[PDB]
Amino acid sequence: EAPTIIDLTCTVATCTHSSDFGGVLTLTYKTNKNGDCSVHSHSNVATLQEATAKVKTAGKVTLHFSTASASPSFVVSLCSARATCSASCEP
Repeated sequence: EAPTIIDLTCTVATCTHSSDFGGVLTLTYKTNKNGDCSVHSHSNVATLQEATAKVKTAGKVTLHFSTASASPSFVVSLCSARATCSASCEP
């Protein structure tokens, strides 16, 4: 069974709105165990690089994304948990 993800929160560390993955985000959470989680975002505004993350009990996952918006906000799932990622980017 998948890790149970609690207190999922997102922080966008750096954001450049470009054609490459100019975005880096950190998901913080609590979990019961190490395991694999799918990560998803269904957004007209950002695209995740990753499909899956190796969740650890240390409680942080780093993901990358691309956006054509200077003000992206997008919901990311980690296993069953969902959190909003939001940022003001730069060109």
